[PDB]
Amino acid sequence: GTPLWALLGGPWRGTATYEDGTKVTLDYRYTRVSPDRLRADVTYTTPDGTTLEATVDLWKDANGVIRYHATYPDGTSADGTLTQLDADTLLATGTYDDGTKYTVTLTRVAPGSGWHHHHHH
Amino acid sequence: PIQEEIQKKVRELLEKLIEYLEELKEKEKLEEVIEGLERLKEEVDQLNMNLIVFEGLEVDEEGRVWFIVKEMLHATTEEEALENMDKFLESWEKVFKELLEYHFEHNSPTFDFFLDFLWWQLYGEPM
Ligand SMILES: [K+]
Repeated sequence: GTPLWALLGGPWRGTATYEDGTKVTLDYRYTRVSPDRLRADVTYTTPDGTTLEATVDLWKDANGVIRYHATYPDGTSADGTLTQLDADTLLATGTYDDGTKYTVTLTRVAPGSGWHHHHHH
Repeated sequence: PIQEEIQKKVRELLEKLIEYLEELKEKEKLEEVIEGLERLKEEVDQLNMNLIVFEGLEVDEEGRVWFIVKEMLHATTEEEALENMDKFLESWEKVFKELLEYHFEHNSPTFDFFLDFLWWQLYGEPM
């Protein structure tokens, strides 16, 4: 539950910190935009060098919570919620398609011109 | 500073749309749009390096409007900052035109979305 705009702004580059330490970089691009919804194509990059591809549908529900659905080329789906932790970080929590749950800290990359560390609390 | 030319360039297109909307009044929704735009004008006198540029609007399979994005114009250097402000305001006026025409045809929070998004991309806050 967080205002939608917090996801468009900034540079379209982030890093997904998984629960175990695995970091996967996200290069994403917003294609369509609605007052209620947002669509975007996303490209992941593992630490070993493997890429992926996704189309993610973001939307705010009735009660104001941010929910998302992600479609991958492995026939694999993901569904969850996005809670903003600070201006650059939002926590995804959700369930994959086979049922396995997960939690991922999606942080955004800040430029060199300024303070990279962002607690913002 | 160089910021000033940008602020002026903002109020330029602002008064452009003042003119268009006032001549088209002959319409309460038009007046609420006019209200909000002059409401934002008084904060003009900021530069964002990353600017979203919309190519246009596409309606989905139902009565759902969408704002198609061209790309984000990341201006590395200063002159590019001004020149991305240019390309951005030009595409913004473009989409605004298609938007007014569509709203009078089809007859939805789309317009206040448009306005508040300008507010956001310029001042940095939802409002
Ligand atoms: K991409």
